[PDB]
Amino acid sequence: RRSRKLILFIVFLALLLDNMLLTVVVPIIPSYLYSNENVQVGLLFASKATVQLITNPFIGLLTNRIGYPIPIFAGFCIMFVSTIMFAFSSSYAFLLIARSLQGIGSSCSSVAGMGMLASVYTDDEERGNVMGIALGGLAMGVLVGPPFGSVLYEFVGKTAPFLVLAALVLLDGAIQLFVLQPSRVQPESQKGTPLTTLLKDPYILIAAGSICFANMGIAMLEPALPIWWQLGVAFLPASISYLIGTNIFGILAHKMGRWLCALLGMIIVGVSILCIPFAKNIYGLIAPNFGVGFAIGMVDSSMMPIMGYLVDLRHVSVYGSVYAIADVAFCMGYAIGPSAGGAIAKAIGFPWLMTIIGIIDILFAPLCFFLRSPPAK
Ligand SMILES: COc1cc2c(cc1OC)[C@@H]1CC(=O)[C@@H](CC(C)C)CN1CC2
Repeated sequence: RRSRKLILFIVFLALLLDNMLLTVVVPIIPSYLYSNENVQVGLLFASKATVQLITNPFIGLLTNRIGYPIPIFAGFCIMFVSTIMFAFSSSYAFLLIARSLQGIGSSCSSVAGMGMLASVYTDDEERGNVMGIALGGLAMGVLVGPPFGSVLYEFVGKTAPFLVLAALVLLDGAIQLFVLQPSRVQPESQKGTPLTTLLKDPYILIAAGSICFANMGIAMLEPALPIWWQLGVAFLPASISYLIGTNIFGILAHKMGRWLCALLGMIIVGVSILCIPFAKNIYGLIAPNFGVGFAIGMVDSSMMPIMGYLVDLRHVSVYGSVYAIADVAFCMGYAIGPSAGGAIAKAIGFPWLMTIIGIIDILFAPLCFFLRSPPAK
């Protein structure tokens, strides 16, 4: 009733449905907008990520205090509510409210799920493979969001995508209730490491910063696009590379040494974003997006297991707070990317900002090298 494969499949389907509900509202954004960079789409991107950043550490403490399954089930009882709220959203305020709920549900699911994955798969290699599979599920969600949403919303109606996603969610929630059975509390054995200590560390800082700055590029590029069939096939070149990269490096990273794969993933992000401006909409902006996605997938699949590795090598073997920190770093892009990046743009323009990002990415790339051999304690 607790085989590792089942929990891995849980986290897979969790991140898949979460990101599908995330990106399925894209064909529904203009239908609430019209009724450079955008401000309203910026707020739609912001609110959820900001609430996720607000709620990640508190979830990382809740899991250590009552267990993982109850957080995961709270996530899957929230997402089912946010989906219905979406399905019954007319104005802008209700849209933002539903997005923030969805954000709390996401934060919950992602943090507690990565924590359970690191807690079950105790060994390394297998944990690398497992994190790769989970991020591949996330990628599959990002891929299957836009086209599914577009086709349904354009075929039968605008409520149907949200309601079908609600049904899929409910099925996922039932599966999870069968596999995990959170009907009883279960606190972890050891007292978790104080978050202040985990944050004072250099190495977790370096890994989290690498994730954050490898995500910031594609986080600032998207909410400022020529859009808002160019809407459904908008985010295909990014996700079709994210998946192919993560579900290949998750299994072939430890053999090379993550430190090398992380450095290469940051370099590739940099060289892709730097070349973004040399493009047009249909012909140009595709291939650089593919490079960006492949590289950020490499970086994510290389840096997600390291977090648990660092904690096992230098702290008490608990996985909640550290993966909450990793998720905070990953999602900080979409909170300070649209608004602050939008202001930087409207001051200087996007053909300049992307270069700046590329510079900071190429500078932060060799800083991963200090993830070669962290001295234990
Ligand atoms: C509708 O809201 C949003 C829309 C989308 C996203 C973010 C938003 O909100 C958080 C994700 C975030 C990711 O994970 C990116 C993965 C890349 C690297 C392949 C891709 N974009 C796609 C669009």
